[PDB]
Amino acid sequence: LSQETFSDLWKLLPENNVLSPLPSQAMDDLMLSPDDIEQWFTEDPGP
Amino acid sequence: GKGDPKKPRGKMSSYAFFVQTCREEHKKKHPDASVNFSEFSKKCSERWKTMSAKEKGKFEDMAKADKARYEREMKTYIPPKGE
Repeated sequence: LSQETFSDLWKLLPENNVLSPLPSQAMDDLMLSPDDIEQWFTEDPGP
Repeated sequence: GKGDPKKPRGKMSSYAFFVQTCREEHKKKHPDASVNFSEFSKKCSERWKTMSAKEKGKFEDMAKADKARYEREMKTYIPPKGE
């Protein structure tokens, strides 16, 4: 393409460079996702 | 259904380690306590972003150490119904 700087202009958005799948369904799934974490994240006898 | 529901801590980024160490430290002191997922994760999210590179890099460094430890066990790990 001919856009050397032009394709960069919009990347002033809050990004991490976009290398990570960002959860859109919940913010409590942002860091510690339940699937793996529940083994250690919490130690409960049952729901 | 990859599963692997018995993995180690993980290769999680420093971001999750921030929540990880904080949520755990509280749970270690208080075995009677837990946290609210939506609450604690949001508080950590906002707080993390506003921290300095020194602090973020600290969690990043710890993550690197756990990542390598993960790799070590990863080789000796057999995926249960790991499709």
